[PDB]
Amino acid sequence: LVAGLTPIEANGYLDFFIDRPLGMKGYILNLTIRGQGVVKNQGREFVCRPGDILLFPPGEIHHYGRHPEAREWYHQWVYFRPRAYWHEWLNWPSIFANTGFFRPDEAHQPHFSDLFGQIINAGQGEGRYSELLAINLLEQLLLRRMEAI
Amino acid sequence: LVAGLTPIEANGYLDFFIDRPLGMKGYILNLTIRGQGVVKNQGREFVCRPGDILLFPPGEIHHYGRHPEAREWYHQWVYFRPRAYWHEWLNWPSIFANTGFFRPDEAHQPHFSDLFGQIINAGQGEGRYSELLAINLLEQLLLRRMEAI
Repeated sequence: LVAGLTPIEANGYLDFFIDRPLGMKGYILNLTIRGQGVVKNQGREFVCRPGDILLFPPGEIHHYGRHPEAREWYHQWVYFRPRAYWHEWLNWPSIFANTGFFRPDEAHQPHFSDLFGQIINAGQGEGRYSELLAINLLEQLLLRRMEAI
Repeated sequence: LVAGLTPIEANGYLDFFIDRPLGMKGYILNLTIRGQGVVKNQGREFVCRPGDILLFPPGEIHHYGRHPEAREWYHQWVYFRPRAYWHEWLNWPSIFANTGFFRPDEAHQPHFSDLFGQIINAGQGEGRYSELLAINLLEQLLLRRMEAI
């Protein structure tokens, strides 16, 4: 767990498109908080809105940025190599290829972007056991997803 | 994780002393919430106060009840067989024999009896994956203990 938040601003610093066509060895959950995002894949084009958590399993093409009509795309991301049991709570409904999708119900959403947010901090924390809490919260989050669906 | 809360009331229903002189195969964290408790062991006698979380490792003699001058001793308890890594966050300062001891600082206490409480509910919940959240929260709790000391 190394996690963080990326503030894409139109015409700003990191306003480039991340483009990892052959993926990574680790899972990446992506949660839009501000602006719209545009996850692209083989000619297709989804479009995230805030409150959306997308799953990018090992090997998935990573290609997304700010959707051309959006003024930005702030989003927290968490990169991780999953715990043993975790595997089961990682079969998520795709949109195209095996890029997972979530989008809580009005009531569940705040706590999810809130529980997700808690992960980022933990993981980016100058602390002793803080790497584990991130892992632990990353755990709690997924569990939460189940009890939801 | 099977957990619960036990409301000892003077002269009431369960106002008897639990007496397992040869312990159990599982760990038991004990958190006083109301009244005073009296953990006894080989002629000795500690005395818990609310906010106290005590550890009872496998094999520990379990013998405690309502301290004779207290009107009750409400306390949540959580019985569990620890996860692999967990082992490390379970060396706790004793009082007598290897009965662990905690007692947060004013600020940490509420969230701990609050995070502990969350475990009880989860575990006693009529739910799908709720047994795991209890386990997950039991995890978070211990981690919390570390970042504290």
